[PDB]
Amino acid sequence: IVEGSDAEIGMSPWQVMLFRKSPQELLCGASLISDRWVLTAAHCLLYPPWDKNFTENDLLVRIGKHSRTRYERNIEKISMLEKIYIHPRYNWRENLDRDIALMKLKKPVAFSDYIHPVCLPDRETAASLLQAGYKGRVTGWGNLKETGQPSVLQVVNLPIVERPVCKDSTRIRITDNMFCAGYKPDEGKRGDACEGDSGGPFVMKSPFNNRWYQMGIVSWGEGCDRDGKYGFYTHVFRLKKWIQKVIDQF
Amino acid sequence: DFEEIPEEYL
Amino acid sequence: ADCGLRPLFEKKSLEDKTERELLESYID
Ligand SMILES: N=C(N)c1ccc(CNC(=O)[C@@H]2CCCN2C(=O)CNC2CCCC2)cc1
Ligand SMILES: *[C@@H]1O[C@H](CO)[C@@H](O)[C@H](O)[C@H]1NC(C)=O
Ligand code: NA
Ligand code: NA
Repeated sequence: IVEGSDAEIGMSPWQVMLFRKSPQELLCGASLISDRWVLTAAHCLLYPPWDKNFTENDLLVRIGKHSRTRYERNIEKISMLEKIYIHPRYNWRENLDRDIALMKLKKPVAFSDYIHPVCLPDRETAASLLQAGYKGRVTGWGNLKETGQPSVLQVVNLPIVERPVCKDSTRIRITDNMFCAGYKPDEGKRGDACEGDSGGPFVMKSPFNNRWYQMGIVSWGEGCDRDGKYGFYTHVFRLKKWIQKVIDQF
Repeated sequence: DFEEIPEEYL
Repeated sequence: ADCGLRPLFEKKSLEDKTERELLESYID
């Protein structure tokens, strides 16, 4: 996260660290959506252009974390992957359309003060909150700037941006399964996600039931916190049918 | 730099 | 169904330092 702040203890209890076994390194962010299911971006596991193709045994998910590097004894839980499920129509060839993946845990993770699942929106949650100008929250252990690493989980609140401004910011072909967020140059304020933040969640707090919903997933952008550029996020509601399908049948 | 995690996590 | 309710915040009626900024952006 660029131009964000240190999160508070337990401010993002759904926050998941995708961790690489050997060499031990951060792979990506992710979110906890039940005691057995974790959500992230498909590119965190599959990205042929870079020779990225991880399977279950290549990694661990680390939940309840706050500090990036430390092993948070008696706080985090480290879970093993039983199975990875990547969106069949995920488009890594052109524009990362449908950048989303599900990961099933081998055993259930126990909830606690620091570990809790976020909600997924339904049609009305989406429609009532996916509005230009409404701010969401993005959290992550990624790069502090485009071109070091933070000691603790970082957070930034960013306004959702109108579709045409999103399109007019980039040469890339934008789909219905994405949205962009970030301040305009003229708004003065700053902030974006960056490398290492990938797969983490974009959440919003509904003013109706006061619950946090994950509306987006960190997926891509041109540089980080670049003037006139915006972060692009996977539209989680637009792909809800697929999340239910996978949950339903496995 | 990442701190070693317990062995049972492999 | 218990989702989106954080133990150290919503469960105890405490707010975090920047959530009100989200709320003020939700003007509908
Ligand atoms: N400005 C940010 N919010 C931001 C920047 C970078 C990332 C990390 N995401 C990545 O770098 C992704 C994964 C592989 C392709 N990639 C790239 O962003 C490559 N440029 C993409 C290719 C598809 C359309 C545009 C995530 C977020
Ligand atoms: C990804 O890796 C798996 C095995 O690691 C392989 O079966 C698959 O063909 C690779 N590439 C694609 C696009 O899935
Ligand atoms: Na364009
Ligand atoms: Na920008």
